[PDB]
Amino acid sequence: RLEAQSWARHYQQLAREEKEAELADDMEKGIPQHLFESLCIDHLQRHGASKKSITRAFDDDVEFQERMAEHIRYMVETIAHHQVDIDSE
Amino acid sequence: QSWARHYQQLAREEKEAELADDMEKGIPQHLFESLCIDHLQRHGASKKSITRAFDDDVEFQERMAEHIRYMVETIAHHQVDIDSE
Repeated sequence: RLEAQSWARHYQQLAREEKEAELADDMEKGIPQHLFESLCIDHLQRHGASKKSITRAFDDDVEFQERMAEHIRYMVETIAHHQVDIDSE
Repeated sequence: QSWARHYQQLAREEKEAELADDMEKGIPQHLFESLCIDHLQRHGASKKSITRAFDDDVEFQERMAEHIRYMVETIAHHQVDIDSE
């Protein structure tokens, strides 16, 4: 019994993650980087950032674009997590 | 190394850091939430899931603040360069 339940708990845990990972793949397409570039265009200029500085980071700087894509993923995986919890409630 | 160049370097670093500080206030988290609300409801993200993440998830908020900081420091870094023009 205690081995049959650890198994059931495992299965449910794994199905939850799959649901989440798949949910996170859908949402990720909802927030492409250009939205973040626009955000910076709309808000950082009045603070001293030229359009060029923003353009350099978003269109030219390679790491920035990667650390940016990486945070988007984290954001969507996280919101996916809470979306699942919500379904489970 | 000359004193002129040493200070120039030093000053540039402070300017860059004060620029980044100014930019951080130009991008509060609620702007990122709105963004999520305007583009994720269509991909399966409910208003409640976004809210939970932005208001109730401590780590989420902190990593959000971390990335935002990195964003402005990097953009500030490139702006100072451009100031060399």
